[PDB]
Amino acid sequence: QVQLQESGPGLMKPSGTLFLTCAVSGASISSSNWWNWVRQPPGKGLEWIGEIYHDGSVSRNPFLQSRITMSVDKSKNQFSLKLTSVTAADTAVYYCAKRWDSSGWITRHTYDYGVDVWGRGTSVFVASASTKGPSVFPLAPSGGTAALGCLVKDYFPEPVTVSWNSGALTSGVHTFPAVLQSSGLYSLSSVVTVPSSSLGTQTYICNVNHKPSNTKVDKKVEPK
Amino acid sequence: QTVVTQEPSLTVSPGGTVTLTCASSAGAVTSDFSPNWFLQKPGQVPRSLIYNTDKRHSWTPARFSGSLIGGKAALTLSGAQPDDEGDYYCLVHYRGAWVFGGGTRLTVLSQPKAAPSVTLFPPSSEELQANKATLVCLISDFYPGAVTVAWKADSSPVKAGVETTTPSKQSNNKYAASSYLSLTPEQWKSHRSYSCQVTHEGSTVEKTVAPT
Repeated sequence: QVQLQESGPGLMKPSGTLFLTCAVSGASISSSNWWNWVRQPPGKGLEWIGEIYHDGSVSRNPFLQSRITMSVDKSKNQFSLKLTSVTAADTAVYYCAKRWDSSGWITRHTYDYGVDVWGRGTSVFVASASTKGPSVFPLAPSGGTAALGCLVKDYFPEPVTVSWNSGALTSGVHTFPAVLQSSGLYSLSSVVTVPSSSLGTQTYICNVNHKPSNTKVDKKVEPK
Repeated sequence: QTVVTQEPSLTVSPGGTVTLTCASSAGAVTSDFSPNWFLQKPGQVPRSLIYNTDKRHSWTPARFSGSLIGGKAALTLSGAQPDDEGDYYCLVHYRGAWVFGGGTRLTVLSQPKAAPSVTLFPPSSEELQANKATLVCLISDFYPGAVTVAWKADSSPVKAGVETTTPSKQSNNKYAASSYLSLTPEQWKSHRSYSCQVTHEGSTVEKTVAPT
């Protein structure tokens, strides 16, 4: 039962250097194993980074060789990963894993066995933008019912709460989860289903609260 | 590294059989690639299933099996259980490096398929005076939670300025997603129309807005 435990900074500034460590339990670094690193961008798939053997030999991702540096530490039973010139495109959940090394006749690097142990993952966010208040734009208008909403654009960080008519309108409200743009800013949309005959006599107001920027917005959605 | 290709999404009934493929852009997949298969539940750490074509780990159930079928590495599931639902990735070795595939979203249908309702909003007049323009394409009430969104200006496909979320589970066990197209005010006026194409289970829905 080999166990792995990675540790990271969590929050990182752009153009910096990412330094990750992975503690190995139940196994030694000097064993016949390849210590891998794998990351997964938000909403995307897995991406192999590289692996290192205890003798120093490494194998890196061809599109990231110049920015990847891996090392091992035998007195601490750990192996590390160093990524330089980090941008917002490197924001991902990073895992450390291991796989058994195989050989044929003499000691050799044959790749028969595969990955069998995974870590717990560590979140690394590259803050490409600072704290920014949200920009609320109206989404002005299904036969008997109509759809109207508010576009909460370009805010940071994540916590944002949206209500309609000071929380009085709760049926027919659907708040979509926010999208993480490449610029480091978030954006979501909250839409409500209302009777189409009341669009001329009933007013609807979308209440946005963004505590990290201490900004509260009430936006009236007109028929337009 | 090559370009590993998997199915975007596949479905299977509880107790049925399904096969996931794993292709390479360099040609046929021999045993020298040593293909591995991993399963990732939503929010969990990916779990190892098959290593080197057709070898199970101590925790892989007997329902899973791997092989090489017509130049592709294949993972076969017999007797589908709702626990097997997740994202399956294949890892192959080529030119001294490991390459992951795009992944396949496998859904074990606990209920019939649901079609999505799509609403497309044009840019508001307030945003144009802020010298910005954003198209909001909202998707909801679709099952399973696998969808493909594409944008077109006039008759030409659009990929620059597009950002889309992944499906999230609603309260009624359905899924929702949204896509955004950031444009300049001059681009919004230099085209006759913009559309949001939503493809789900082979059925496509396309909404269109126009500046005039």
